[PDB]
Amino acid sequence: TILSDVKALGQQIWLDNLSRSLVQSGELAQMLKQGVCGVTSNPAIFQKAFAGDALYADEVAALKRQNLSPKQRYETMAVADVRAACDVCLAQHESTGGKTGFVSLEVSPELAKDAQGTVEEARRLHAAIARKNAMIKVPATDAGIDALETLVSDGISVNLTLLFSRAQTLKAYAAYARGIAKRLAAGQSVAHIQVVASFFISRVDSALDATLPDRLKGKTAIALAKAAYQDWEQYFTAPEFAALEAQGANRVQLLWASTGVKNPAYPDTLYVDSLIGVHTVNTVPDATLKAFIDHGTAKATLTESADEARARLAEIAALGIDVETLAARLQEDGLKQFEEAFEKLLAPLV
Amino acid sequence: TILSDVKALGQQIWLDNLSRSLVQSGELAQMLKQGVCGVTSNPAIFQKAFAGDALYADEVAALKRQNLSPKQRYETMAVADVRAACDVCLAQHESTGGKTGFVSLEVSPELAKDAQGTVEEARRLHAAIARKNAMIKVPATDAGIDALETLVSDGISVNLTLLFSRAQTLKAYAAYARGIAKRLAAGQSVAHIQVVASFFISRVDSALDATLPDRLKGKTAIALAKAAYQDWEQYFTAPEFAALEAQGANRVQLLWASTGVKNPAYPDTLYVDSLIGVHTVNTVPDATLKAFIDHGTAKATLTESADEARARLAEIAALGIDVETLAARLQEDGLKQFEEAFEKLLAPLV
Ligand code: NA
Repeated sequence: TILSDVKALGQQIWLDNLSRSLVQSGELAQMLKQGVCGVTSNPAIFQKAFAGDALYADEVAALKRQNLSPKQRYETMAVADVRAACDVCLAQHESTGGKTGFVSLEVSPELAKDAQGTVEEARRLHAAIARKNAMIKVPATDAGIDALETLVSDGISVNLTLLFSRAQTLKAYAAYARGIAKRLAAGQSVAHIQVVASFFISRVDSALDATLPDRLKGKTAIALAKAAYQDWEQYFTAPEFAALEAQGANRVQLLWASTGVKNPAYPDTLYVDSLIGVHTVNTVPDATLKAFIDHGTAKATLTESADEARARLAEIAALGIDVETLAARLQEDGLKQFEEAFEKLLAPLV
Repeated sequence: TILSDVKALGQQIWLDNLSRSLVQSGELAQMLKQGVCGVTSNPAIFQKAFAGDALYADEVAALKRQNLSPKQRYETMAVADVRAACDVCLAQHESTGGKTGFVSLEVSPELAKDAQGTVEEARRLHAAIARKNAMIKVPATDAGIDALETLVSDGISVNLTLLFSRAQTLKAYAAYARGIAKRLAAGQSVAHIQVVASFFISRVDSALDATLPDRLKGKTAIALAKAAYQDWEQYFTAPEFAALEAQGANRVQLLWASTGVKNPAYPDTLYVDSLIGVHTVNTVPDATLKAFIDHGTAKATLTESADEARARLAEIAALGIDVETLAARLQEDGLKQFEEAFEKLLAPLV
């Protein structure tokens, strides 16, 4: 029931995992009935699935007999899994006018600084999946925000990932709005275009907690998220976006990612309990989902005590910690980590 | 393009007329391609259509051979017209995710002080029309506001008419919110429930201008509308509504009606030019639509000089003119005019 209580506060909970058995077994479908509202993947999720899930072995053996690149073998397998998960989520998606029930597939991390290559791959994967409720996942580098505007103008739903920066998030909103405005100028639909901005949580605390004083440990990532949500409210309520929304456009939604707790000193539901607010998403790994169902709390926390969050961020700046510099480092490290997972994903498909 | 320019400022323009020939000739469909976004009717509009449009005679003759009351004969014909206009407007409605392309049919004016009778008739007409983009039009008397809550809780979109009063409009918002809260408590959908608040313009100036000083002639109706829009922003951004919006509820939206200019000294586009703002509708008679397309101005005027609207209303009150008393009188006169029109419509259907 708690997932329903969180929907009543305006937040969707998505599952931050995907595998062939999760879908085929009916587990994912049961999750949609319990209140899960979507699925996210990334190269690490697929690396783990392909290595651990017995249902891939027959396809791998068959694909190794064809003149296909390792990447092509991976894509064949992953596109099938995403199409199958989309089909499980389609009734939910259609029941809300296309607002929920999405599955995300990320483009190759090799493309992260290549806008045109990102666009081409995203268009190809979008056409290969051929489902209305698939999102293409793109890292929010500067090239990614370039590609976002193009993809939105092409009518493709996007999950912008590896956001750690309030400034880079806001730049993504502007690129979104440019794409929507283009579509309205060309007489094209916008009501079915959905974008989420995946803003990473635990990695900020993992980076800073050792250096912070006791009173600030475990607070920065949440405070940064609360400030990002304030930025979101300001941007999307202002007159230019209000006019687009009145015509049928949807706002980008913040999506809290990296919400599994890594520090055992903190409650395992800390990063779900603390970030609940209106027109947001939280994507959770399976163990965190279980923990939240078991002993999480559904309260409107994201907009609570926002002044105290801003005070903490000022205190962090005064300690000489520049969260925008930190964000650039975390994004570059996350891209390296996804590229390493993608290479590890491809090696057994040779 | 002007209608398109107004859309870009967040306002839809509807046609304040309906007739069988308007639909069957293809005129309505061609208006939609110009940028018209919906249709409103009322008993006076229907009385004029039935008296003037040659396309009704054959259905009148056939229905006179059936065992039906005059009112049932009228309803059969009006429901057919509304269904046909809803079908013309449906692609537009769907294109925006359900935010545009509405057609309104008003209940009998004899029911205006009878909440339960209004509910029963609105339910019956809603079921007979059987279109997702139909609105049932109900006068905003106290009984109509009672009925509004019930109809909203029944999932029925409502155009609440004959509003001349800021206080009565706020009462309507509160009734809407109670109905939405009922839906959400029952697990029912809210995203499809659309309500507009038809706030009359020209009749206020027609009532007051002869006795106002030169400096206030032709200013009251616009000032009321601007202040009403400020009230709307306050009500729908307050925490109580925000908690319903979080779960998919639409705001009510203001709809400017009686926007044809009746005084020849004023510009014929005065009440369209002056009232353009985000997340509103303006329903215009055909001659005013033509004038607006030809020589209107698309500028965000509704939220311009809001403090001057506040000053003008204070000056009007201090002349001893009570605009709330005026509104009640205008509502009662408007009901009487509609009753006379409806009685005249039914007499030839015996
Ligand atoms: Na205001």
